[PDB]
Amino acid sequence: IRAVIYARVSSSDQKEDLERQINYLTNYATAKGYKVVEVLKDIASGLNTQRKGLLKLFKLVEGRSVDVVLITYKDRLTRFGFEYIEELFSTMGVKIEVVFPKDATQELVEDLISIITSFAGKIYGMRSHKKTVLVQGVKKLIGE
Amino acid sequence: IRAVIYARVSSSDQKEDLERQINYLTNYATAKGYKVVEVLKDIASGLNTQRKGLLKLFKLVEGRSVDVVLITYKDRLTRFGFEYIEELFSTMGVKIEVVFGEEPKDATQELVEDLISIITSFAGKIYGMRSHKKTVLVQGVKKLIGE
Repeated sequence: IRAVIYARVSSSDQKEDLERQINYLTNYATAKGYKVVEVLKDIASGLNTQRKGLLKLFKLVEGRSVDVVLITYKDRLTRFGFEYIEELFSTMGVKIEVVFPKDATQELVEDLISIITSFAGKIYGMRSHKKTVLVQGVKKLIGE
Repeated sequence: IRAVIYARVSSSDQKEDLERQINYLTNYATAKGYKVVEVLKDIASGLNTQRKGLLKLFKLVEGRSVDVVLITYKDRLTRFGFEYIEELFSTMGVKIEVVFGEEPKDATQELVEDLISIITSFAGKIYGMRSHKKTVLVQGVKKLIGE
């Protein structure tokens, strides 16, 4: 069962934790009996739909080369719209195997802000005073 | 040539604005000369990936019946992950035609409603789906929005 490993970390500092993720899935697959075709990684947010590695994964899947995609948690593949990726892959007959995070809270808070900042711009103005009010307030509120 | 109309409104009260949507696109199409194969609608949030209409649209496109999808704004198809839907459709050789751009004007009420749900879900993920600190952040953000 030809497999493609997708691993992702948000920050550059977390570079060591990404290699551990690849390694978990690499040994996971070779114990399961999967031949690891390729290993695709990214040091970016789950929110970015234009990740270089993710778009290489899309092309790999579409090329009907691989049979299964391995990720540690759903969170790794994408923050939002997993179901759409699941649908794109399934039409190519590719299954997503989710091996399991209670760990990441800093990733959830950081992703929350970036959403609030973009939406605040859409609601009040990308260079408005009220946008700054909400984002400075929310940042202070999480501190508590 | 063969076209499918996708229209969406978040609330039941906005039922009049959904029919206006369908109409803009139905005529747009007859002017484009496109034959409108089907019209799919939904009274739900862009955040819901499991909309009955969206999933009927997915099956229609996958069946290679339709050639183009018409929407007024990207926003209508989905709040997040438009690029994934765009990719799913393109592999079936279906194009998404977005009639409008940076035109949203009333959209501020849908953006704030979606923003509250996002903060509520994330608060659960950060503090606990039934936690005290989750209630603290969501009650605070709601109060901060008023101002």
